[PDB]
This record gives sequence, structure tokens and C-alpha cells, in this order.
Amino acid sequence: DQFTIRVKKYMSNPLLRRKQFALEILHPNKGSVAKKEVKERLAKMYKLNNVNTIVLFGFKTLFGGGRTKGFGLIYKNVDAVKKFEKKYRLVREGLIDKETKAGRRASKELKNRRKKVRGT
Amino acid sequence: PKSYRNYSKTARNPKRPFEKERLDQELKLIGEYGLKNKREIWRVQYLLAKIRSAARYLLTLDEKSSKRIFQGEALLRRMVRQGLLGENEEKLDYVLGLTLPKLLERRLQTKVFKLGLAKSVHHARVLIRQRHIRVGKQMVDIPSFLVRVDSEKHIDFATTSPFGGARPGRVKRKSLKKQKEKTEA
Amino acid sequence: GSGKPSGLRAARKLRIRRRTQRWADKSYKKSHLGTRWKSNPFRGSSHAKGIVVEKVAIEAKQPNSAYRKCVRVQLIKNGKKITAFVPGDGCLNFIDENDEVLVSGFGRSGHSVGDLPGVKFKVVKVARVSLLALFKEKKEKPRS
Amino acid sequence: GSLARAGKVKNQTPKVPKLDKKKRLTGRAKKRQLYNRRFSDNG
RNA sequence: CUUUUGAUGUUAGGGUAUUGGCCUAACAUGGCUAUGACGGGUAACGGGGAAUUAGAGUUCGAUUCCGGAGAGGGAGCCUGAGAAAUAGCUACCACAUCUAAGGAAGGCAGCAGGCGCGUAAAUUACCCAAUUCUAAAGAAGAGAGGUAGUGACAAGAAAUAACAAUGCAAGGUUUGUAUUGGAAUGGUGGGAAUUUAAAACCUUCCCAGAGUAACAAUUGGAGGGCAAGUCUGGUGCCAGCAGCCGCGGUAAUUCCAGCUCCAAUAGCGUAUAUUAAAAUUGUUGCAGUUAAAACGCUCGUAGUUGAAU
Ligand SMILES: [Mg+2]
Ligand SMILES: [Mg+2]
Ligand SMILES: [Mg+2]
Ligand SMILES: [Mg+2]
Ligand SMILES: [Mg+2]
Ligand SMILES: [Mg+2]
Ligand SMILES: [Mg+2]
Ligand SMILES: [Mg+2]
Ligand SMILES: [Mg+2]
Ligand SMILES: [Mg+2]
Ligand SMILES: [Mg+2]
Ligand SMILES: [Mg+2]
Ligand SMILES: [Mg+2]
Ligand SMILES: [Mg+2]
Ligand SMILES: [Mg+2]
Ligand SMILES: [Mg+2]
Ligand SMILES: [Mg+2]
Ligand SMILES: [Mg+2]
Ligand SMILES: [Mg+2]
Ligand SMILES: [Mg+2]
Ligand SMILES: [Mg+2]
Ligand SMILES: [Mg+2]
Ligand SMILES: [Mg+2]
Ligand SMILES: [Mg+2]
Repeated sequence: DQFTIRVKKYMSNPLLRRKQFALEILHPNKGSVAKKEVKERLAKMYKLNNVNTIVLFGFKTLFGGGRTKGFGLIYKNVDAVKKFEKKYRLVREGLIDKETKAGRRASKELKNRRKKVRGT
Repeated sequence: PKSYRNYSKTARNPKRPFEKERLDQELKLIGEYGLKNKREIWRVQYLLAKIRSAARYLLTLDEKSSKRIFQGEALLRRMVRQGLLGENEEKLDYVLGLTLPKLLERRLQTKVFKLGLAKSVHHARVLIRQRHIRVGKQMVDIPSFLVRVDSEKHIDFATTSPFGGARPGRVKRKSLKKQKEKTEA
Repeated sequence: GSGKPSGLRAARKLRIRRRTQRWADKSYKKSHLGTRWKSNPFRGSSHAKGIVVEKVAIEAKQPNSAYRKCVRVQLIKNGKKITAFVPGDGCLNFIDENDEVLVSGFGRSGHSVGDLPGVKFKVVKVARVSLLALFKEKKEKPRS
Repeated sequence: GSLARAGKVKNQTPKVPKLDKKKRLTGRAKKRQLYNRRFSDNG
């Protein structure tokens, strides 16, 4: 709970619908803070009614504990996030999941197409 | 393809491997500044040597040649930062006059030994490796670390050490405490 | 006078003489003649694999008196027969009369070494176990 | 001649096994010890 | 040497996307060469570079980029803006697969993987997340590419204790070193936090968690060169070692051991090559009475060198 987030090279970006930033979490002594808490803090900071326009990533915890760098992304609305975030990040967040086993026996299947009028 | 992450040898070997005097000198150095190999010494020599070479090159050029003034000046500044020269001896002829002691002095372990903290050099080294010591915010667990004069004053036991205020937090002390508790109950 | 020309425009002569003369240097000749690849068992290599043909003794140079234990082996690479001295206090018997030996140089490029007359090679592995290891014995035992 | 003698002397010698020793120091510690032996108290 | 077979040129053409003996015809007799032509060799792709150098240099450069070339071997085409394409086609040669014997398809010097060759080299892994390309161009593909796996190729950092008591030691009270004993901590094991396309590592925190801290450092040496034993047994010109000189013929400081020591140390040996050491290829920078080496002598073309003004 004793952890300040200082937010660096913050950058509004209306080409996308997001605020980018780098993000340092000072948490002296009591090491490591989970993403959820950080997100909450961010929300508190920027009024930001709903928590899940925030996407955090790249949280490296640095040698010795105590500090911890990351990258914050904050979208305008969930729609925006849906539109231009890559799927993996969305999945991680928990907005969606397709657990689709396309695999790369997909590739094999594709190359097994020689003459098509094939459902099969 | 190959990666582009280029890499470099930090230490040249001797040349004449069983010269007595040199060996003795190396041993003395090891003794004084708590070093693990001759490799460390060699590394530091290399570090020194590059600088020395640069200085020599600069001196071959005349004053108010652009290169000499710029690069030489930069070198001097770097030396000053490192804690090799200071106030009196900042003229580029002086950066030649550096020896190994000058460099070893600025190793973190040596500094630690100097500024109280541990009874010995060896002790200091072990402290450093055992995750105590910090050099301005950042902990550091490599004794080699050449402390710059900007961050000499900001050396003490880290925030998270047992003897920098963050619980006995050991296999030892904690265990002892537990034992005591058990005995009590 | 110097011997050499020291003209400003002399370079041709200077180069050319050096080019011809280099070949008097023995080492240079050894490096740059093509007979290296032809007339050498290892054929420009560190080691070679040879099956053994004959466990054999070689009497030493006159002052010293020993019969040094060699192994006459046939290189698989080249079909070349060569004697290879086997180290160790009792390491002739550690090899078989037909064993796939891995043989190295002796330390002096081609040139022969020490007491031995004209054995330029040091067997240093038998059936993939290291001769040195076998000699030590605490490390390994010959698999067969 | 004789390949019979190959491995004479080694075979002859009596196998005295190693023995227990105080596990030696290594790296820095060893160096320190060496230094002490050479220069510090003897000097 | 090149020239019937275009060698060198001129003319006219043909051809090309265009120039051109590029090809044809006609006509000249040229062209290159001791400043090495033409052959031969290269264990030769070129270059950017690499190693090693005080400075010169010497060697290397298959190999991150640029260029060239090739897709078993030659040759030939089609398509197309671009191919003389090879996961296009035709043919032959050389390999080789299926076949009901009629035919048919095939080309890893793409990625893995296998046999062979060999001294000599990793997984038939996961993914398009990043970097890019292609497309009807966010949204699909990509063994391009990336991520892990194997990996002592190299490269970097760095544990294997430290500290304090007495006991013992030496020094002019302090350093050093045998008993104890509380502190420190990685490693290792398990959870998370994070990381990531998903994992794994990294780091991070929390539980576990050293005293013979068995969580056990090796490698190669101890005559010299060369740092370190004329310590103990064994062998007895044998076995062996020894890069070199040498050691061994019953005191071996050299063999085989044990102990002790020394070096470098998570590395350390051996081999082959290479650079330096090599002013032992000498431009800097060698030597030539006698050590290797002044042509028997002079003339002489190229070559190099050339008074002053
Ligand atoms: Mg800790
Ligand atoms: Mg004609
Ligand atoms: Mg070639
Ligand atoms: Mg190349
Ligand atoms: Mg080749
Ligand atoms: Mg092939
Ligand atoms: Mg083709
Ligand atoms: Mg293919
Ligand atoms: Mg073909
Ligand atoms: Mg392959
Ligand atoms: Mg290999
Ligand atoms: Mg992409
Ligand atoms: Mg690839
Ligand atoms: Mg000596
Ligand atoms: Mg040897
Ligand atoms: Mg004896
Ligand atoms: Mg011995
Ligand atoms: Mg050389
Ligand atoms: Mg030189
Ligand atoms: Mg000479
Ligand atoms: Mg003479
Ligand atoms: Mg004469
Ligand atoms: Mg003339
Ligand atoms: Mg003149």
C-alpha cells in the first residue's frame, strides 16, 4: 500500500484514442505490486470511472527491489481498446478470449488443398 | 543471421607468465584490495591502459588542435568524475601518472572498507555480494563497481538489509527467533 | 651504399626481390608450397582417425636407451600408414590390435620429437575414450 | 623386442590411497591466505 | 601469345531496350607482351572487415551488410515490368521414388531431420507478438523473422565465505593462525508478482534453506628455461618422462606414486594452423674478408639514380 507511481514521458495521442506513458512504481521496502492495484491507482489519479481502459505492460522490477518500471496505455473508452489493441493484450486484460487451436497443422491442412471443391 | 550484439575482451593476459617481481606485485595488490584473481588486476590494467594510450595519443598532438582540446578535455572530465584526479592534477600529462592503486581505490569494496561499514576488505566484499550496500537508491552486488565522486557520499547499507533496517530477515536470525518462541511456548 | 635500391620510384624492384626471396625462408615455404596437402598424412588437420595395424616397439636415439611403444596405424581419411607413439607408463596394452584410434601431432608440426626417431604422432583417444583418462584410471575405463 | 614390459613400473608401485585433508580454500580466500603467508606477518 | 573457329581495326548491315565482333558480309593486318602477355596453381568468390602489430606490417575474411554467382550436371525455353527462374517448364547426362509394369513425379546450397563423409558442428520444437515483406493491404499468410531447446565456440559479471572471542604464533601492544558461535548470504527446493504470442529464464517478494558451510575446485606443473621440493617410499639405461637441454645404469629434486608447494582458476591442458616474439624476409630495418652470401670479367637494354644554375 505504500507505493507511489510516478508517470513519465506521458503522451496524449488522439491519432489512436490513448494516453501513453512510462510508469515507475516506487515501493520502497515492501517489494512488488500487482497490476490490479496499479490500475486502480491510475484510475484514482485520472478520475477515470472504469478501470479497464487501462492497459499496463512491460513491468520490469529492477535490481534490488524498491523501484519497478513499466508502460502504461490508457484508452478513451473500451470500444477504442477493442478497436486498436492487439488481441493478445486484450486477452491478457480479460476483455475477450478465443482459445482457438488453429495451430500450425493449419499450414499442413492448407497445403493438403490440391484440387478444391472441398469442404473436405 | 548472426546477432549484432557486439562483445569485447575486457582483460589482456601478461606476456611473460612467470616473471617473479610482477607476480609479487600482483599478489600484493590482491592482498591490499581484496581481489579474487589476477584477472581482476588485469582487467583494471586494461581499463587504465586504454585511458593511458588515449592520453599519449593526445599528447602527440599539439594544443589548440581541435581533437586534442575536445577529446583530451573529455578524457580529463571522465577521469575527474571517476575520482582519479580531482582539483590539483587535471592537465592531461597527469592522467598518464595514474597507477593501479588509484583505480583500485575507487572500487566499491575499497570505498566500503574506507567509509567504516566493514572491519576488512574481504568483509566488505562479502557484504557487497550479500545484497547489502546501496549507492544512491540503487542496491549493488558487484564489488568491482567503480564509484564516481558524485556518488561516493551516497554509500551506505541498503534499505532492505538486516543491518539497514528491514527485519532480521535471514535464515539465521529469523530461525533463532523462531526457536526462542518455541522454547517460550 | 645499402645493397637495396632506395629510389623514390624503386618500388617494383623492392617488391619483386622480396617476393622471390621469401621462398628462402623455410617456414614460409612450408606454409605456402602446395606439397603440404599432398605430402602430409593429416592433410592439413589437427588430428586424424586411424585403425591400428601393429603394436610395435621403436628403439630410442643413441644416448638414451629405451624401446618406445608405438602403434602403426592406418588413417581412415587418407589410407596412410603412420607410427604414433602412445604415452603413459603402460598404455600400449590399453589399446587393442585393431581399435579406432584418434591420433594428434606430437607438438612440433611435422618435425619429430625427443628420443624417438621419425614418429611424429601421438595417439590420444581409443574407442572414443581418452588415453589420458585411461592412464589416470580414476576417470575412465576402456569400453568394448 | 618386448611389448611385454609395457606397464611395468606403474604396476610395481604400491597403491597408497590419497587421505583426508582440510577442504582447501578457493578464489579470494586462498589469495588472501597466500598474501598472509608471503608479506603481512612475515615481512 | 592472339588471328581458318572475330584476334585488332574500318565500312555496311543484322540483332539488341541501347552501345558495341554482339553477329553477318566485305576490306585491312592488326592487338597484347620482360611495367610479365599467354599459360599453370590457389586447400580464391570480391569488398565492408578479422586477428595480431609501438610504428611499420603479416595472416585471415565460407560466415551479421553490399555485390557476384549457383540451385545435382550442362543446355534450352514460356510467363512476365523484371527470370535464361529452378519449391516454373523442355531435353540430355548422373543419381534416384512410386507403379497393378501400361506409365507417373523428382531435385534441402529454404527450415528442421536423416545417412554419408569426416578431427569437425544443435530441435523433425512454439509463434507471427516484435522486425519486415507480399495480398483484393489493420484483420491473411511468411521455417523471411522472432521465442525457447541443445550449446564450456567465443564474450562479460561473479559464489565456494565473512566476522568476533579465547587458545597458539611471531613482530615492534598489533597482525597472523587452532578451538569454539552467533550474524550474513546466495545456491538448491516450492509458491506467487511480473515476464512472454503462450511458457521458460531474468529480476522481485514470501515460505522453505549451510558448519566437515560433504553446497567437498579443478587443470597442469615443482632440474633449468619458468613460479614452485636436492620432501617420503617404489623402479634401476627397464618402465617411463622430457616442446628444448636433459632425467633413469639402486640418494632419480625429471620416471611411478603419496605428501607439501607454485601458476592460472570455473576454468586449465594437448594438437594443427596463424600473428607477435622474427631487425629470422629487413620500406622503416638484416647480412655478404673469414660465419649462408659480391656474378670470373667487362660491355649493355629496360629499370633505378642523376652536378650547379
Ligand atoms: Mg533479500
Ligand atoms: Mg567476317
Ligand atoms: Mg573456390
Ligand atoms: Mg566474405
Ligand atoms: Mg571451400
Ligand atoms: Mg546437393
Ligand atoms: Mg535453371
Ligand atoms: Mg527445395
Ligand atoms: Mg534438374
Ligand atoms: Mg537442412
Ligand atoms: Mg564443435
Ligand atoms: Mg506483423
Ligand atoms: Mg531462420
Ligand atoms: Mg625457479
Ligand atoms: Mg608435454
Ligand atoms: Mg626418492
Ligand atoms: Mg612427483
Ligand atoms: Mg612471425
Ligand atoms: Mg618488430
Ligand atoms: Mg641475419
Ligand atoms: Mg663464406
Ligand atoms: Mg668479384
Ligand atoms: Mg640504361
Ligand atoms: Mg638538381
